Amino acid sequence: DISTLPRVKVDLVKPPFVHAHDQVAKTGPRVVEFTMTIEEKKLVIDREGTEIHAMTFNGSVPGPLMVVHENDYVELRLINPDTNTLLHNIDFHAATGALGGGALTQVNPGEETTLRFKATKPGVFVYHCAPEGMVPWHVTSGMNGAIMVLPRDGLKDEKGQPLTYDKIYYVGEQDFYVPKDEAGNYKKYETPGEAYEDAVKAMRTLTPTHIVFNGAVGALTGDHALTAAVGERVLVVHSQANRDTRPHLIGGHGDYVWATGKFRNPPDLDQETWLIPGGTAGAAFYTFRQPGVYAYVNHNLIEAFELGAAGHFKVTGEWNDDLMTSVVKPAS
Amino acid sequence: DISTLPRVKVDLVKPPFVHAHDQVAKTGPRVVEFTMTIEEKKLVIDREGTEIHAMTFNGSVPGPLMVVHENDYVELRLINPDTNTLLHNIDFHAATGALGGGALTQVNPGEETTLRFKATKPGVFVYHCAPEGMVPWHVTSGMNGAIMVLPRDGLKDEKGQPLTYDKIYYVGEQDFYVPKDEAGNYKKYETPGEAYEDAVKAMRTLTPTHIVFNGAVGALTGDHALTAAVGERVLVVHSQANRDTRPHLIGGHGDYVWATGKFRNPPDLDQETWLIPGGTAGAAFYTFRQPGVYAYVNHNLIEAFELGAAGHFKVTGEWNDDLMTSVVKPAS
Amino acid sequence: DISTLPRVKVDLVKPPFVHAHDQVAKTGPRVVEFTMTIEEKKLVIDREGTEIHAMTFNGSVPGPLMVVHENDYVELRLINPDTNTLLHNIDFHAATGALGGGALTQVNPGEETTLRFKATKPGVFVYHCAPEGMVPWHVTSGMNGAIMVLPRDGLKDEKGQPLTYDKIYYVGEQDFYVPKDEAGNYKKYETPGEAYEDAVKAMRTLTPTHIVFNGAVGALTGDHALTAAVGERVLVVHSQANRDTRPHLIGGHGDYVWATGKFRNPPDLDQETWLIPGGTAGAAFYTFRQPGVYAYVNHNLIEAFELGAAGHFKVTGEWNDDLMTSVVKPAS
Ligand SMILES: O=N[O-]
Ligand SMILES: O=N[O-]
Ligand SMILES: O=N[O-]
Ligand SMILES: O=N[O-]
Ligand SMILES: O=N[O-]
Ligand SMILES: O=N[O-]
Ligand SMILES: O=N[O-]
Ligand SMILES: O=N[O-]
Ligand SMILES: O=N[O-]
Ligand SMILES: O=N[O-]
Ligand SMILES: O=N[O-]
Ligand SMILES: O=N[O-]
Ligand SMILES: O=N[O-]
Ligand SMILES: O=N[O-]
Ligand SMILES: O=N[O-]
Ligand SMILES: [Cu+2]
Ligand SMILES: [Cu+2]
Ligand SMILES: [Cu+2]
Ligand SMILES: [Cu+2]
Ligand SMILES: [Cu+2]
Ligand SMILES: [Cu+2]
Repeated sequence: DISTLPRVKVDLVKPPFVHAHDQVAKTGPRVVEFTMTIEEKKLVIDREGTEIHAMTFNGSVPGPLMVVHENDYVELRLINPDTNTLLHNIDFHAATGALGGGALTQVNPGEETTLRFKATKPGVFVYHCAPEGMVPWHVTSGMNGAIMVLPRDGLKDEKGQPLTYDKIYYVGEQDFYVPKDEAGNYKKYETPGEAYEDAVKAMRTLTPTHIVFNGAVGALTGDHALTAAVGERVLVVHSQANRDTRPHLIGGHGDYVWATGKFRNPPDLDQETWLIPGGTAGAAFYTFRQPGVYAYVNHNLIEAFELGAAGHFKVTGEWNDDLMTSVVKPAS
Repeated sequence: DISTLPRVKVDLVKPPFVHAHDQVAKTGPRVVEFTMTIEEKKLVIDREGTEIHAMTFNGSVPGPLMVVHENDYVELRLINPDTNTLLHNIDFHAATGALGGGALTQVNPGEETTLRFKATKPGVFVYHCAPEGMVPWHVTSGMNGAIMVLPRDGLKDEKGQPLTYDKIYYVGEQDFYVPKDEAGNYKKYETPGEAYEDAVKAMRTLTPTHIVFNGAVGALTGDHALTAAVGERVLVVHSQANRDTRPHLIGGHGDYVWATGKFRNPPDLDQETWLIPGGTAGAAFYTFRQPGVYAYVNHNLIEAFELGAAGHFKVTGEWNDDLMTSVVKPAS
Repeated sequence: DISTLPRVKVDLVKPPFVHAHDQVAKTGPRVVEFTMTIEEKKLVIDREGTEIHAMTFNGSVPGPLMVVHENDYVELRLINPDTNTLLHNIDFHAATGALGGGALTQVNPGEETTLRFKATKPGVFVYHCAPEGMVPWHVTSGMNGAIMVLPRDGLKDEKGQPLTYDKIYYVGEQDFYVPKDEAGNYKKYETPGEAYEDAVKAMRTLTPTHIVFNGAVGALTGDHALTAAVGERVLVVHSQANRDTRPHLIGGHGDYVWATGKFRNPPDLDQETWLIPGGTAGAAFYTFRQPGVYAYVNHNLIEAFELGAAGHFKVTGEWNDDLMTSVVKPAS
């Protein structure tokens, strides 16, 4: 009887950060309430000033990570304000039935809806918009995110001992297919609707023009680099709603990796690089052992360094010469 | 001594259906006899009426699923009637030696041959045509299928308890590379041979023009949708002979997945999406919990919704509001 | 205290062969010393005489396999002679910190450097050049290889019993992106530097013009085919520094496969085809059961047979009719 269950309202935060939560559940099952507002907005995605009409959950690409526990109920109030122009909905890969909620959440501009589903399977899962007949257009315009459903007793290693993370980040990787004129310059449009048929042609090439973390080339760099300290245990959740990716931490590893993101399976150990299939979220756990700059990339290095799929960690602490040292610095 | 073993003749059925078989073996090892006839035929693959010269085992794309048990012998009579124009053969990934039977099964039009091999490894495996110097052309013209080699005691879960399916379907996913003129219209040819050099150029782009389940855009929809009932246990065998795919059941999961299809390994649990590498067959087990329409797709959603890699299940039975419910229907 | 550890100098050999080593460690931890010389050289990559300016470790594509044990120290003297024109460095995916050694090994022509790192994780790992701002160009010009870090007690199967290989081969798979003029003919340049901007455009298509094993179309064929005998246990290490691949032994299997190459995980059994993500090394163990020619391919068969990703084994010994036999040879 759902009426006798506690409700808890969560306010979401912008990626790559994640809302506050407990790893090990401190309560019985709850109805966890979330609200998201759909925003269609102009987004500048590269250093050249290329602009697209992005379609977002809550103003960000990706949409925010939602965190619950196994056998909680998720109740999502989804709002499409009348400032938008398109019909939208939501499909949770975590949910069972009705096209993941897609059949039940069709909202025109000016409408809202509330969906509830039981989180029966633990893991990280993609969610994404999926309106009838324009599914890939919405998804590849940025309308996707992820939800993590923790087991009620937290994460476990391959022997079933606890794994406790100190920090968690969410990296959403996005393939864009910006239409091009005859010479190869990116086209500009006043509304999303204008772009529709050129978008379809661009997608059909199967060749993205940009592949980015957190909505833009260089988004997870500089002042916006992810941070950690030597000794910290970090969980990186990574999603790709449409296309395969292969994350790699340059200078590090994935100590424990759920590459297809489902926590009832044991993790793969000591990964250099792992494959997250399109339409999947994965998760990797690493303990930092050396300070400095690390690059986190899609290890198709063209996709990383030319198309944009690269971010940085900056890690503080003490250098360990046992692990690595320059014996003779570069010299004639 | 093979002469003292029982023989059993099996008549194959059209995909997505699968010939009758026992999961748990009710006999000792047998020689299982199959016959296939090669058909070169014109196939219409999309709603626009695009036509290719398909090369088929038994008239279908994919070829039919063959089902045996571990340590049976498979004896295949392969017929190439003199109405065809090309040399063909067969390579079973399930078999050991002679290029999977390819070296021993070269048949010109008007010839036949009988191959026998022992099924030593349990799993689902691709089979495909592979004639010297035109391997990808034959395969990507539809000349592939799969064979399932069940363990003699049926399938097991990750703890080794029995898994029994109530229904089984075979989804063959096919990448086509239809040649195009300068403007981008699909070309037409009178014979397969005419197309050869344009086919090679089309393949080399590595960009398929269509990606389809069961031989055509929309083949597993409408009257041809796959069916099940709430509570039923369904095994979907999925093959791709040439290119990677990432299946996903929209509104469902892969409860138990052998993504690379080999049953001595434990299955991955609770998958949202899984990667089947090109040249592989995989298998996914799901128990339906909600009625309605489900879409089964390649979750590169461009490949699904624009290029054709999407089918439907229609599931009958009772709606469970505990799992999912609309709390507030879409409204102003 | 590293000064009290034995040192051992290893001389590397050309791929596909691998330097001599012990599977089970016969000594305690050592400092293993290697030397590599960077060579920029003109390479002919196909039968048409297409030429590129390759960038190599030790003169080969791939660079040589290095073999150590878990918790050895690797000490690499890296030399960039003043006959080269570019700045180079090295990133080991096996190492921890400083961008895998990349931050510490930047050498202009005429410089050398010595790096030491501790091999803390067992597996096969990619190494590759990664200079600031031209990472994919160097990697996709051939500047990559792999290192294997054996567990001190050798390899184990999925039950933890020993697996001992009789032979080991290293297959490096390389994606090239040779620039093309308007009509589609490959361009030629006098220096590597000349090619830079055309290279970037070619890479951005994400479409390789060639995909080869060991540096050229047909390199592992004819007199250069890999060899084995029926009954032998063979380990094939396969790396791809930039793009996904899906190896398959035609006529065989991967009996034990570490597709993402990390030996603390149990192997997948009985694989037909397996996925090695870009930026990864994997390893497959097979025991030959039939003599003859086997083709080892990337099972995107366009990539294999049209673009070059195919090699051969030639296996000697006795034919086993129990496993496979022609019952009726091809006939009218
Ligand atoms: O500015 N909204 O697409
Ligand atoms: O747009 N909410 O009524
Ligand atoms: O679906 N492309 O990885
Ligand atoms: O194909 N996805 O990198
Ligand atoms: O679901 N992969 O851990
Ligand atoms: O009509 N046969 O290709
Ligand atoms: O074509 N059969 O003899
Ligand atoms: O081989 N293409 O997935
Ligand atoms: O690359 N296959 O979707
Ligand atoms: O072979 N994969 O279960
Ligand atoms: O000939 N050296 O690029
Ligand atoms: O190039 N070595 O000094
Ligand atoms: O990154 N391409 O497989
Ligand atoms: O996408 N690599 O075959
Ligand atoms: O790391 N894969 O065995
Ligand atoms: Cu939308
Ligand atoms: Cu989806
Ligand atoms: Cu054929
Ligand atoms: Cu094959
Ligand atoms: Cu270099
Ligand atoms: Cu790397």
